[PDB]
Amino acid sequence: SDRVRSITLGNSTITTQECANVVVGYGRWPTYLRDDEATAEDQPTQPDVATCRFYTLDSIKWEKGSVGWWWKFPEALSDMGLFGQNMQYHYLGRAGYTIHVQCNASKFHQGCLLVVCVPEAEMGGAVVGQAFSATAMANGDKAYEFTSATQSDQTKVQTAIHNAGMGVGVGNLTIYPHQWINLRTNNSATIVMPYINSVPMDNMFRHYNFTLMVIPFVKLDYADTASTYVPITVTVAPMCAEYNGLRLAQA
Amino acid sequence: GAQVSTQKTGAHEIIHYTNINYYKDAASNSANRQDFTQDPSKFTEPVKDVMIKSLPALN
Amino acid sequence: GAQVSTQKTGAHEIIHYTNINYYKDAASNSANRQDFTQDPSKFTEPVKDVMIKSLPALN
Amino acid sequence: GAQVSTQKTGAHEIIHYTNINYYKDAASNSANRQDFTQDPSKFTEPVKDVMIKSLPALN
Amino acid sequence: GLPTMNTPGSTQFLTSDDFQSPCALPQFDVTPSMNIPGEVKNLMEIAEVDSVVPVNNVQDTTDQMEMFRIPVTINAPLQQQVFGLRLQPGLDSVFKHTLLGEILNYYAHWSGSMKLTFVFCGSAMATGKFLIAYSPPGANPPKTRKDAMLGTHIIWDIGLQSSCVLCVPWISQTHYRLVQQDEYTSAGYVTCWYQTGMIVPPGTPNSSSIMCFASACNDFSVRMLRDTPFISQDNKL
Amino acid sequence: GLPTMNTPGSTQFLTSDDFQSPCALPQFDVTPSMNIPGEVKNLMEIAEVDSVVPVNNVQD
Amino acid sequence: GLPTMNTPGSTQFLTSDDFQSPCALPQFDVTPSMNIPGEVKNLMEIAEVDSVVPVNNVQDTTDQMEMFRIPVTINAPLQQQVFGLRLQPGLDSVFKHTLLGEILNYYAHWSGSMKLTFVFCGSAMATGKFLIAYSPPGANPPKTRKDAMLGTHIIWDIGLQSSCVLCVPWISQTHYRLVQQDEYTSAGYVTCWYQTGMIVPPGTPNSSSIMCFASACNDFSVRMLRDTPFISQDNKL
Amino acid sequence: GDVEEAVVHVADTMRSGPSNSASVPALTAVETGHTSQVTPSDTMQTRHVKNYHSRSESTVENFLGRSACVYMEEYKTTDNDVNKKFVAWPINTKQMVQMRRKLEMFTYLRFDMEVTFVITSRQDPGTTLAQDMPVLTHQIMYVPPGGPIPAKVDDYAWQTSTNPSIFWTEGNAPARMSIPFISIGNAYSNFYDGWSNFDQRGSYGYNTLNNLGHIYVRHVSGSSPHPITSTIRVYFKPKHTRAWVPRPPRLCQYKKAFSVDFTPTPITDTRKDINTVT
Amino acid sequence: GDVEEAVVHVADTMRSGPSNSASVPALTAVETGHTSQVTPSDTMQTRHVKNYHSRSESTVENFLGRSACVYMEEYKTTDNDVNKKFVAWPINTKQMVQMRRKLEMFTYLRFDMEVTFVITSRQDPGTTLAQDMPVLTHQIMYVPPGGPIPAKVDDYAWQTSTNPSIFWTEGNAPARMSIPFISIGNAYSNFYDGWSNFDQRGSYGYNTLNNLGHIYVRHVSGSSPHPITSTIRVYFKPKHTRAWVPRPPRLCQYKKAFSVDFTPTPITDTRKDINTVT
Amino acid sequence: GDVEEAVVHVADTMRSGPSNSASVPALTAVETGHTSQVTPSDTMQTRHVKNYHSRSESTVENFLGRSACVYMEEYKTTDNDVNKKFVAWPINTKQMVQMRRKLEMFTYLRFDMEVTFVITSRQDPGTTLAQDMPVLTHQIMYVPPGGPIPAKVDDYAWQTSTNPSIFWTEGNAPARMSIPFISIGNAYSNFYDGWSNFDQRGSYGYNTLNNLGHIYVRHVSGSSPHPITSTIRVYFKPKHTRAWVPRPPRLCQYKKAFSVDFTPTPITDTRKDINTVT
Ligand SMILES: CN1CCN(Cc2ccc(NCc3ccc(F)cc3)cc2)CC1
Ligand SMILES: CN1CCN(Cc2ccc(NCc3ccc(F)cc3)cc2)CC1
Ligand SMILES: CN1CCN(Cc2ccc(NCc3ccc(F)cc3)cc2)CC1
Ligand SMILES: CCCCCCCCCCCCCC(=O)O
Ligand SMILES: CCCCCCCCCCCCCC(=O)O
Ligand SMILES: CCCCCCCCCCCCCC(=O)O
Repeated sequence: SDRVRSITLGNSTITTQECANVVVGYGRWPTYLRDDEATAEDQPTQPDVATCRFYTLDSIKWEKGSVGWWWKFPEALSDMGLFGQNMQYHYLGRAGYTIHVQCNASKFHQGCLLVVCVPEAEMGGAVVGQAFSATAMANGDKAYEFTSATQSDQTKVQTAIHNAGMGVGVGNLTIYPHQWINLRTNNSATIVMPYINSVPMDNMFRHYNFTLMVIPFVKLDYADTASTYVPITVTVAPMCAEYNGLRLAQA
Repeated sequence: GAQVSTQKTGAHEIIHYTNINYYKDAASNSANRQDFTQDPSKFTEPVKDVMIKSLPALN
Repeated sequence: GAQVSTQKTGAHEIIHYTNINYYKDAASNSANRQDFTQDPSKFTEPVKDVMIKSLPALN
Repeated sequence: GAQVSTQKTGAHEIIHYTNINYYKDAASNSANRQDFTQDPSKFTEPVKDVMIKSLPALN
Repeated sequence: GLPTMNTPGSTQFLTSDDFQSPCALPQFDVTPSMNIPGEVKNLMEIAEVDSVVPVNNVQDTTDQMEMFRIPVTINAPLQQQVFGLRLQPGLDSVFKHTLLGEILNYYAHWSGSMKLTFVFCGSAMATGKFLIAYSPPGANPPKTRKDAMLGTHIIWDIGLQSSCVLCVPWISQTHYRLVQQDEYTSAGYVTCWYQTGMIVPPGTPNSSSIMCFASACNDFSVRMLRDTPFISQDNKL
Repeated sequence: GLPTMNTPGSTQFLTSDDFQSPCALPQFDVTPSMNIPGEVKNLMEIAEVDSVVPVNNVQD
Repeated sequence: GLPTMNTPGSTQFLTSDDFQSPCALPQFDVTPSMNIPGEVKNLMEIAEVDSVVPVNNVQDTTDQMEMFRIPVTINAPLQQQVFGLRLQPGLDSVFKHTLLGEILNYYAHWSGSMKLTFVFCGSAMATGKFLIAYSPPGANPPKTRKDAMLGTHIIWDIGLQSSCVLCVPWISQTHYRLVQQDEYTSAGYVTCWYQTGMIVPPGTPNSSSIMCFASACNDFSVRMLRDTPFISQDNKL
Repeated sequence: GDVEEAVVHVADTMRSGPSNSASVPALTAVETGHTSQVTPSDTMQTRHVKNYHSRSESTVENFLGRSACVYMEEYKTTDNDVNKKFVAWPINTKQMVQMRRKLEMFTYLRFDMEVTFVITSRQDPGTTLAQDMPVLTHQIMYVPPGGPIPAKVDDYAWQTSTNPSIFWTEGNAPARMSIPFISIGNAYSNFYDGWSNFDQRGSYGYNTLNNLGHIYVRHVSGSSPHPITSTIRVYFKPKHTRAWVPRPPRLCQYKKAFSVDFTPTPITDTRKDINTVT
Repeated sequence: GDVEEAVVHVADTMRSGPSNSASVPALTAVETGHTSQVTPSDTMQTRHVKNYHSRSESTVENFLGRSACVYMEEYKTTDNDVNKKFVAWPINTKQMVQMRRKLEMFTYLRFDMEVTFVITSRQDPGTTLAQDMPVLTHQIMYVPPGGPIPAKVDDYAWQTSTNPSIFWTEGNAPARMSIPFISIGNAYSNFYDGWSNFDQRGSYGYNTLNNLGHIYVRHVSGSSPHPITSTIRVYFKPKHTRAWVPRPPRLCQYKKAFSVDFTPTPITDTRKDINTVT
Repeated sequence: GDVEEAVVHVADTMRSGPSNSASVPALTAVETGHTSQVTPSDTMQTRHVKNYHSRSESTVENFLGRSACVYMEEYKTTDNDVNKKFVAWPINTKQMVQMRRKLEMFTYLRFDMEVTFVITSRQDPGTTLAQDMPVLTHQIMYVPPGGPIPAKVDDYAWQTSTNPSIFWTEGNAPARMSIPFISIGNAYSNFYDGWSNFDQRGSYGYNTLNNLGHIYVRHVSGSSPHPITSTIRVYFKPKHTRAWVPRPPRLCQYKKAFSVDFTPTPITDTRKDINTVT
């Protein structure tokens, strides 16, 4: 059977018994930087099993009225294990990611989720012509919630779900690497995202490489059961991570 | 140092043109709009395991 | 990639000209008004059975 | 009497151009900005005795 | 010097010309190229990717996300219509803003076949059958399942495989069709009807939803680059 | 550049000239050709076909 | 004559063009060439030569020559800072007017490593050790020797060899950096700290001075020729 | 291969002498729809003649290979009426009678097109004419079907990013370009005996198949203190042409630009009697 | 070697007959993120068709290979306000909506640039318009980042010794040139989800990466007795282009030239009901 | 032989590992006047890097291969003052500051010259401006040292028989030509630390070696009823260049066109203290 997959990174393993295939970015597997593309001169560090491992972020609740959530990386993992320490102590970084989302329910539940990774997911503020701080869009590993109605508070991003906070049709997100979690036949989605950027390396505290979004296209529904909510959990594992430019640790 | 290549035409109807470069910078050349290679697999089949159309998608 | 061909002249009086294409689209070429093939049979003899001029048209 | 030479381009991306001189004076030619030879020794190592980087500068 | 004579069109500025021009930064050294993942060499590659179609435009959608879900129910009057739409990928409101309609709106002519994929997002214990039919152009669209069945159609059975594909063939009198479609270049209709009905066991929701995905086949193509009408401005930004 | 001198007739528009001009729709794909019956390549072919002559022009 | 059509850009005067033109003095005989010593074929050769850096810009220098000397003393509080400066070769006042900054100010982009050479100009009997460190870009510059040591650094021992070289490596996210540097293209900081302190025997001066020399490595380069902003005029000379 | 090397004459008379036989070339039967192929040598004695005449000038390529005006129009640089300061012409070849008749001799055509634009300007009369204005500039814009259409001279649509356009300055040669075969079908159709709807209702005639687009022209930024009027002429020149199914030339005068409507006309002129030859 | 010699078609339908087997090409699972590769031959009987259509016009090179206006601006030959007699434009492609949307369909781009300048002049209205002025001349100056910037029309900075410039006279063809790939990075970025400072503070968005320079324009020495106004239009034409990571086209109208701010918009238009097809 | 066929990159980093030995590349002695040749690989561990950067744009040929203005001047078509109707400029490169500083970075230079002339005209203000004047024409005259010099616009010297000259009409492209290396010595000298007389008296500095000649400009025959003012700009563009003995760039502002006189200037700007880095 091809419906069972096992993934092993470092000292952690992920086993799924009802999973779809695995999506690999744009057909490109993560790899280390080549000699003829590098620009920095000093030797890069390559913590391997220490940084490359699965790290489970906090879990969320899925209710009948949920609208969606998003996470920004690597700011989500900025304070997770030795990966956060390496980010803090280094000026440059580079790594691919493997994203796994878990969501299980009985055969009597119905619903559908869209899992997509959006590189360079620039977002606009609620009030056009008014800036927002670096807290309405990333504050660690906590999830940020979309809104059904138009956002009105000026200190946060426009959370209109149908526009996805990017001024584009929410239904056209299929272009990016993505997967669906249909409760009929699937419980989890796996995406392998290589390093995508315009430069060989970049600072992981100043730049958000990509954004992860989970949007329920078909709202959850059930009847006559003792389960009131369906938890969702997200797991991420850096791959082929390397750093450069050691310095004092960013506060 | 003159390049001779075919020019666009129809299915069943000297279809040659000559080009010469006058400047020392490649940025001054004309558009190279004669390339027609494409591959949609990167966006249509991003899966890891190859799936055959005839066989069931799952199991 | 230069084409040399004869140009129109009289019966008993270097009658050559050179042409080169500069554009990548065949629609940009000059008119090909040097073709003189014609066949009036399609409109003058549309009958099925061939009729000989010398013999009677019918019977 | 036409000179064919390569034109500037990038690392991994017909890169040829033709030049002809029309005037009888060499001063009328275009700039010869395609020379890239350099030697900083005249200003960086004007010493008489050669000094090895690894060994001590003096004694 | 060499005798010459200027022909008509000299000193004109054509926005779609191909001529060499002098370089303003001679002997400039460009940054070395790097193979970023996900290179696109043709807009058709984008055009072949699926996208969700907002079929439920009922003029009373207080929630925008409701546009993407096609309602379904138990105890459905026998042989009922699920949905009906006109096949104008570049003009009809349904396909106007899709990932495919956006691409076609930059062109004037199009040709080739299309793919419509339907996915059932109900309970695992639910079951049913549906008839999806494509009706070529005609003087009247179908009004019953008996009329619909006469054209190209496929019987969809809901089971472990949650998705079925309806391939719309390219049936036309001309090699190409106008994006701004009219009566002359009409393309037909697409409709879905109940085949057996939806049956659910006790302790399950009484309603379900379906979603549709639209994309182009490998024989699709476009032509005549025009400017899209969806975007406009009144003053300089 | 190359020395040149314009001759009389430059910048004139002659309705029966044969010159190349840029294409406004580069790399356009034309519809495939089809051999429709009854192709005419010379007006003389039309000229050789019979036609009824109105000889009885009696003004009445 | 030969049919022709003029393209856009004809009759324009571009200051960076390369075209042939007639000679106003035909068949002129030029003076024979002579190989004068010291031919320069590239501005980089000039750029690679050392020059004194005016590090002591204390806003209270009544004597201009004092700008070139870095003070040092005996009985220095342990782990003290000797000097600190920002690494902006083309923008910072320290490197602005140096033999290297002048060259960079004629360009817009630069890349490569840099060399900083320090020479001790104290007494022959004096001795000491110094720590010189380069801190890549960050949210905060170092404030103590413990913070400084974490980055690239070299321990300098004063002896018969009176000069030591700190090679600043090229660590950047982009292949090039702007001469008009900003927050995005910041380059870091350079600082010097006491390692052991300066000790002198009886009958010697209680103070000494140090000098710094700046130059470019063999992998340095520049790009985009621009006009320098250091020189201007108000009326014709 | 720096070079690549790339005389039809009308028939010749042949000598004929006296004849007496059962063959009767002169007698035929038009009922078959067949045009007789008899020659003067078959009905009288003739000498041998070598004819060097050629039918080169009668080819369709040369017959249709002439530029002809198809549309004129005037627009002012400044005026109170917004619609009067620019032109908007739906493309069609039925506007000018000469070219319309020349094209309508064939049922189907397939050719490339060469378009030339002639623009002239004149200063409008008034009580005060003294002014100084630099050379004017004009923009020609082509909008394929379905594209946005400008509503005023200074509309945003004039920032063409995909629509081809030409900018031309007075005093230079007329603008020129080429257009390929841009028909959805396999050939242009001068006539269409059919309807638009499938139930035989709606538009009738060749108006149903005209979906070529529009052409817009304006002054780029010229706005004189006093009005100035400009006129543009469009010339079409078929190239690489092919024709099918010839049809008789029209006899009645044209009366509509998008219909075949006409008034009955006499077949030809009259004379005193059938024998009058003077 | 005086000469050096230097046809892709869409797929063809293949004949298909009746089938009855366990294979089910029509059935798939979109949950995998994989787009079905089914063809009409797999779900119905089809004839053999040879298709000659080509996707030549859909290539990115042709799609982006059109000149589009990016900036307009007016400056007077003579006026009391010094700042009104010349233009100073920071280079950016976000000013015009059509080209902005066309470019924003991709995340990263790498191309050469071809810049064309269109300049027109008109004489301002007034109570006295009679004057005689020879042909005007214009200077276009480009200042890379960090270079000196002129503060007036007759400033010393207009004596460019290293900064490229063009001198153009009215009545001739528009000015034109080429510009290479001048990005510090390996490719232009239309979007940048990041900040300027390392502590996640300061400027946000693509405004942080815009360091292309400025463009200045003036009348060389023209100073008429009466005011004359001139307008300049800048056109960009990418060449030798490459794109990565396509993204969905924008839906909401633009509102800022240096931000993604927008207002929520409906997904699409509505109709009477789900069954309405008329 | 109809054709005749006619990539230097900066150094590459090499991998370096830990080291512990008596060699001390970091330690040197600047007293020798020798600049250290150390590389980052000699003081820290480094990876292998292939660098494709090139120093093409830093060559002297490209650095000095840009046209720069060197002289401006105004002359009127008609005026009461005879000396005001024509220009007389002694050739020298010390007039404009930018080009002067660019040239003064080297002691000796040897190059060909390319001269371009930009001429513009404007009609002077007055109480009556209405007039009609055909296109103007200008004459540029070069007088090598010792030749006759005109004293008025209509002098006999304007009949050049050996002195080269150019006649130019407004509305066409700017005039252009080439000039060879015309120095009596083996190379131009930007500086001359010496005197004119043998007893160390007389002129001092580079003014002694300036014997290039003069340039004269006039209106050929234009004489308008009302004054018209014209301006000429001269641009120099070295070609096929060679330089020797580089010298530090100037720091103080220029004050004289034929002398090195200056005012003392601070070495550079100041800051709060030696430790300030913010
Ligand atoms: C129904 N009629 C059939 C004949 N057809 C003739 C015709 C063919 C081509 C054109 N092209 C006009 C044109 C469009 C754009 C452009 F840039 C230049 C020219 C017009 C008429 C008319 C319709
Ligand atoms: C952050 N945006 C990324 C996209 N980039 C597009 C762009 C690329 C090149 C130019 N060049 C302008 C130009 C500069 C000098 C010159 F001589 C001619 C043209 C502009 C925009 C914009 C920034
Ligand atoms: C003493 N200075 C040394 C440097 N030298 C620079 C220089 C070189 C050549 C010229 N040529 C001017 C010229 C003369 C005649 C002509 F037709 C065109 C240009 C000027 C300066 C100046 C003296
Ligand atoms: C600056 C180049 C000017 C070229 C002028 C036209 C070509 C003249 C030579 C004939 C073509 C042969 C070129 C070649 O040898 O490749
Ligand atoms: C864009 C083409 C420009 C052609 C310029 C004139 C021809 C120069 C080359 C001499 C002719 C040889 C052409 C050939 O090799 O077929
Ligand atoms: C005054 C020179 C005019 C040259 C005109 C263009 C070149 C024509 C000849 C073709 C190129 C061959 C030149 C050669 O034999 O080297």
